[PDB]
Amino acid sequence: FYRCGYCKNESGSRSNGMWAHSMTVQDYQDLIDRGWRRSGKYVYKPVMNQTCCPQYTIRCRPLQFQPSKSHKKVLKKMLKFLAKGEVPKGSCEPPCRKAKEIRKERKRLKLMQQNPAGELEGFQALFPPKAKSNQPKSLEDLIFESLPENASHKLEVRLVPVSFEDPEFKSSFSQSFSLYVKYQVAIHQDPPDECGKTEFTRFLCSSPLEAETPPNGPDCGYGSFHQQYWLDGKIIAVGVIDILPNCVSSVYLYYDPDYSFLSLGVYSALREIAFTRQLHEKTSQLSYYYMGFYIHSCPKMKYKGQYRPSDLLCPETYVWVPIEQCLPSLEN
Amino acid sequence: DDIAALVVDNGS
RNA sequence: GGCUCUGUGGCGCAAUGGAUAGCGCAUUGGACUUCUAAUUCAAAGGUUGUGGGUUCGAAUCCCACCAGAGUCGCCA
Ligand SMILES: [Zn+2]
Repeated sequence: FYRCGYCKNESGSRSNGMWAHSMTVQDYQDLIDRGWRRSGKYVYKPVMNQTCCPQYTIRCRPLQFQPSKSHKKVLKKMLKFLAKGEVPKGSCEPPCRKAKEIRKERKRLKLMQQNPAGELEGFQALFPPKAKSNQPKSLEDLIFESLPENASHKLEVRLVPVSFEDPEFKSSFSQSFSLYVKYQVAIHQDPPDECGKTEFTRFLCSSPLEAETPPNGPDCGYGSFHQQYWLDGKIIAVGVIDILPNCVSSVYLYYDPDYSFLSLGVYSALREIAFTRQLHEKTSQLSYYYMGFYIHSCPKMKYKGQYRPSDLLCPETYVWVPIEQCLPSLEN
Repeated sequence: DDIAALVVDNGS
């Protein structure tokens, strides 16, 4: 039985592991959707009612997401950091009024300052096009940045021709190895002496992947790639998803402790969702965003679910009910 | 997410 | 993660004091060699950002965003 760093208790329960050497969209989607829970490079059948830590899975859709103040704050932080640069070093630690006037004359003055003037906007001559308003716009325009009259910068999201013969993959192997071993050591010591050829191969290179055969006349790229970040002379690579043309599922990846205060890991999910929206808007039917795993006894799950509203489903149902109905019973 | 099994585990 | 302080239009924000409100540089008016002491003053603007609230008015109070700076924090 694995460790439960939580409420102290004697917990007995196992999600029996398994794995089949046959990759298909139906097989994997069923093995992740019907009822399942896994932690590792394996598919585990969960039989879990013995614990002190509730668990649940949540899936959302992109139809209801809009930016908030926190999203604006993180976006501004990232933009300003990337643009203006920063090299910090942290350390530990006269006329008078009348009573009747005050009320009535001032209220009427406000009313007759609002009313007597020509001030009105008039215009009457799928729909995510819009530019006519004195209103802030969405995040789509801000996904791509603008640079001043200088040449020192780099922003790009380049596709990966996935085939294990390249120099970049070899360097990325060592970079990810060092990053994740350091992260593991920092968060909680874990014996790193197991790092061998087979161990690292199964840790990073191995993954359930298959090719996509398009039955159309395509002018586009099919997304099974990696996402990179741009920094000083050492490039990062953090992104893992394989997309047959019905699938949206991304697996978590590790970060250096610096990312705790300089990165945008949470915003990475929003960026990838925006990329999927951009690649799907052209001609396709896709409303898929499935990533949920929570051990929730805290006020964090409300922030996590802020991505809601979204449709819910338990494994006895045939009607798509909005999360509002399920909000109280389980969430509260 | 929050889980202690993921951080400490003899598997990959 | 929330909230603290700032809210004219290009710049400066002066007006504010428990019965509290708008201005200095381009500018339509005097003249041609010469001009930011070739003057000098008389000039184009307005729900002091909105959908609304409460002590009488808020400027001073508040929910949400639009503009800006921010300690300590986090499950990435
Ligand atoms: Zn526990």
